[PDB]
Amino acid sequence: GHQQLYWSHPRKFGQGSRSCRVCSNRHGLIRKYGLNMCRQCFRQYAKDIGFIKLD
Amino acid sequence: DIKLFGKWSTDDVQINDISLQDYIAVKEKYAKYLPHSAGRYAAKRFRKAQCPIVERLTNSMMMHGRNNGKKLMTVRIVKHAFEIIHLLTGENPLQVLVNAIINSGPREDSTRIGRAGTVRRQAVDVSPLRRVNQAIWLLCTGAREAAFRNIKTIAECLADELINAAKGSSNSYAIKKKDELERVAKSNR
Amino acid sequence: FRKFTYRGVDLDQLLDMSYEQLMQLYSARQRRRLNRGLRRKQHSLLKRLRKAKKEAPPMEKPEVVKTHLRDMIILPEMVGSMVGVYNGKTFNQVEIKPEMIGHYLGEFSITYKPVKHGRPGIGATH
Amino acid sequence: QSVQVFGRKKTATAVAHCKRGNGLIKVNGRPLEMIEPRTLQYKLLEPVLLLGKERFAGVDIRVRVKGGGHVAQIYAIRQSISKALVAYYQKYVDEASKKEIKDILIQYDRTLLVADPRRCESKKFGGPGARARYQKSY
Amino acid sequence: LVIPEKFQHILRVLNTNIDGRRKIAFAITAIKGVGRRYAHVVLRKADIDLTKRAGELTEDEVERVITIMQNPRQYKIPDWFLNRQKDVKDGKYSQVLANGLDNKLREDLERLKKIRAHRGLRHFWGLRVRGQHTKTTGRRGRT
Amino acid sequence: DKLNNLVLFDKATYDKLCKEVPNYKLITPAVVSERLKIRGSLARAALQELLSKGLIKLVSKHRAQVIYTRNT
RNA sequence: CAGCCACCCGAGAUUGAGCAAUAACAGGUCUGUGAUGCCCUUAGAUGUCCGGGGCUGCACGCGCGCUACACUGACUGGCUCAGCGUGUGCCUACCCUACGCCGGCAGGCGCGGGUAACCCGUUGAACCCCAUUCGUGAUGGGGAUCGGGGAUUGCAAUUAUUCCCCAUGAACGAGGAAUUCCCAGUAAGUGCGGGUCAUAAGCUUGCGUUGAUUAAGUCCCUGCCCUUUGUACACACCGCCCGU
Repeated sequence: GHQQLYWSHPRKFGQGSRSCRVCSNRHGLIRKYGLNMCRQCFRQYAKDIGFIKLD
Repeated sequence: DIKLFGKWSTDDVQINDISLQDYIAVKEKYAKYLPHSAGRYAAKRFRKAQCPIVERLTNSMMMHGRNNGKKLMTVRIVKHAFEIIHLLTGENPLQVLVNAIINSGPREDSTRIGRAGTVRRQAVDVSPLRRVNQAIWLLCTGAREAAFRNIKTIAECLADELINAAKGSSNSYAIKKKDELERVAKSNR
Repeated sequence: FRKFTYRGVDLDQLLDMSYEQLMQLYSARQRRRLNRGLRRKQHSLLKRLRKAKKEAPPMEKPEVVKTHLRDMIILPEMVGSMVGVYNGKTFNQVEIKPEMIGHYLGEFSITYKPVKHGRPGIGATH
Repeated sequence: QSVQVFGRKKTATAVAHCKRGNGLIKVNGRPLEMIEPRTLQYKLLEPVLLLGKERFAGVDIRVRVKGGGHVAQIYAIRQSISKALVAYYQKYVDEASKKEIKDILIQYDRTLLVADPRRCESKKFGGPGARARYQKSY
Repeated sequence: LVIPEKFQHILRVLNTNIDGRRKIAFAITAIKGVGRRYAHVVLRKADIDLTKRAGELTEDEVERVITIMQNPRQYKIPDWFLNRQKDVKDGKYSQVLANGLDNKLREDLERLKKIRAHRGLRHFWGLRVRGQHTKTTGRRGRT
Repeated sequence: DKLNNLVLFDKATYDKLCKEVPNYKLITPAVVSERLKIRGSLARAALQELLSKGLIKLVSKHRAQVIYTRNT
C-alpha cells in the first residue's frame, strides 16, 4: 500500500531534500537572502550572483 | 578663572625643579576645569607632556581590565580624594601632588647595557617623562593594593599613599619603590 | 514494610479519574499531543497490547511484543504487563511496575557504548 | 535664525539654533545644568564662563542633539554652542573682541571649534578585535 | 518592637545549633528552604521595619517567622515557591525540616535501576545531571 | 573563611563612638570603622541615623564616598 | 640631494582593507562537488521509499576561550544615548512583530503595520550616570554542583538538551617555570546584529558604545637566508660518505 503511503512523514525542518541547490552536497548551507548553496558553489559562482569584493 | 573642578585653585603651584615645568604642568593653559578631555595626546610624541597631569592621574588609576571604559567613574573618584586632600592636609591638593611628583620621580635606574654581554646591569638616567610615568605607576599600584580586598575604600588608600609620598616619607610604597630603584642603581654601577 | 504510592492514587484511580486533575498529576509530558492530535499509522499498537493482555498464561509472563516504533502513550493501561522494547539490534524484556506511570516508554531504552578498554601505552608518551 | 554649522564629535551631533531671546541655553527640553550623566556639567559651562557669562545679553540658544553616547554628544553640544556664538559674533558685531575670545578659548583647548575627525575603525577577521589577534597554539 | 538587647546565637529547628551573627533578612538563611528572596519577601510583607539588626531580633519576630514558614498560605504563597511542591512517593505538598525525612526522598538510585532507567544509574555513580559531556576534559576530582 | 564580628548593641555605638567621632576632623565610614574599632556597615547606619539627628555637615554622598565634616 | 625631525594654518600633515609578482610545494581537502584512476563494489546497492541507538562514553598533561576571586565593586532603582544590519516564502508552517482579555515563565484570537528610511524605530533600549540591606565573608563577589511545575515554534527533548521559580555557595584569596596579543577612537570593558538555526551561541563574522602611561626604538635568545665566504652537496644536509 505504498502508493497511498508514500511520503507519509513530512520532513519540513530538515534540509536533506532542501540542500545546496547545485549538487548532492551539504555541510555548510547558508540561507542568507535564500541562497540555498554551500560555500563551495557560492564562492566559485559569486561572480554571477552580483557579490563583489571591495571591502 | 581656571580653578580645578571650580573649587581647587590653580594659581598656587610651585614645581621647584628649576626647569621641569614643561614636563610636569598643572598651571599650563591646557589645564582645564575637569581632567576629562578624551585621549588625544597619546597619538604623537612629546605631546603626552602637554597633557594636564590631572588627566594622566585619572587615567593611571584607571586600569586592570575591570576599569577600562569607565572614565566618568575615574573623574568622580578623583573629585573624591581631591576634596579629601582639601581637608586632610588643609592645603591645595595640587601642592602635595607636585611634591609627590618631584620626590617620587626617579633619577637613577639600572638596565642591561652592551652589544655582546649579558652578565650585569649598568646605571642609567631616567628622563623626566619616564620618571613621572613610572612614579604614577607605582602610586597607582600601591593605591590598588592598599584597597584591594581591604575594608578601606578608594580615595583614602590613594589619599594615604599620596600624602606619605608627597612629604618624602619613606613609609610610602611608592617611596620605598623609589629607594629600591636608587639602591639597585647603587649596586649595579 | 516500606510504603510506596503514586501521590494518593493508583492505576485504578487514574483510570477512574478524568484527565482534568490528571494534567495536575502530569509532570509536563504527553499533554500537547491532545491539542496537536494523533496522526495515521497509530491505531494498531494499542490493539496489539490489549489483545496480548487479554490472554495471560498461568504462572507465565505476558507474551513478548516486538515493537519497532516509539509510540507515545496517553493512558496507564500498559501497567500490569510486560513489554519487549527496542535496544538497537535485539528486543529487551521489561517488567512494568508503578514507575511506568509518570514516565514515558522510550525512557526505558538506554543504549550507549564505549569503544574498548585501554591505557596510555607505548604509542602515547607526552 | 539658522546660522548653525554642525558641531560634532564621533557619530553624535548637535545643532545650535540661536536667536535674540532671554540668554537661557536649552538642550532638548532640559537646561544644560541638568544632563543625564550628572557629571559633565562643568564641561558644558566651561565655554561660557571662559569667554564670559556677561556675553549673553538676550540670546536664546536651543541646541538639538542626536547620536550615540552621552559623552559623545558632549564635546559637540558645547562645540555647537561655541559655533553659534561664533556665527552670532561674526554676523554683525566686531571682530577684535571676537579674536580675543577666540585666542583665549584656542589656548584653552582645540575641541571648541574644530571637530575631531576620529572614528571607530572596522574589525579585521582572524582575531577578537581590529588589531588584537588570537593566542598562538604551540 | 524595637529593643537593643535580644541577640541570641541559636534558632530552634530540631534542638540543633546554628549561626546567629548574620543580620535580618539574612539571619533566617540558616533554614534549608528559607533564604534568598523567600526570606526577603516574608520580611518585606511582614509589616516591620527592615533596618533592624541581629541584636534587635525579638522573640515575637522569630515566632511569627516560624509560623509563616510552617505553612506558606499566611499571605497566600503557593507551594512551588518552596523547594518542595507535591512530594515524591507521597501525596504531600510541603518541605519537611530537620534530617532523616526529607533526605529520605532524595535517595533515588535503586528503583530507577529496577526499570533500568538512565536517571537512577546516573545518580548512582554521582555523575552529572546538567548533562556535561565528558570526553577527556575536566580538572576536578583526582588531579 | 570565618565571619565573626560585633553584632551586639552595647556601650560601643553610643559611648566612645558618639564621644570620639565628633572630636575627630575627618569622618568617613571607613575612617570611623578603622579608628574606632567599629564595623563599617554599622558605622554607615549610625552615621545616617545621626545625620537624621542633624549633627554633621554633608558635602556629597556616594555608595563608597559619603563626605562629612564637623558642623556643630 | 633623496630624504628625516620640529612649527603655524588646516577638517585632514601615516584613516582601514580587497586586489598582491616570477616560480613552487609531493602542506589539507577524493568525508565540498552530476570534475575524476586497475582492487572490495559484478545488484550481496556503508544513508538511499520507511527510518525506532552512533563523534550524546571517565582517572589526568599548560589546545582558542567562559564567568570570577571583589568595596574603581555584584548589588532595590532613579534617570535615560546607539550603529551595520536581519525581516510573510520555489515540495518554505516557520519572518519581524504596534493593543483588549488572561496568563510572573513561553503564549490563544482579533482589528492589521511591513517589501520594505513607509511597520515596529526615535533599535525610548542595551555599558555607565551609584538614593537598598552590603564591610572581608561561604550570606548578597563565586547558580558552580538538588526535585518538582507552566509549556511555544518540535509526531519523536530519554544526558530537567534549548523558554523560567524555589532551594544546592564546591572551588577561586588575581595564580611556578616556560609564555598569546596590543600603538589612537588602538588595546581594553561593554552590549546589539549576520552565520549555524524546532524560536536557538560559551564559537565565528560585523556593528556600535565607553575608552590608556603604554614606546615613535632596537634586532635579544624570534623567524625571514640579503651580501661576503666554504663545500667532496645538485635526489641539493632528511645530502654525501668512511671502516669494522
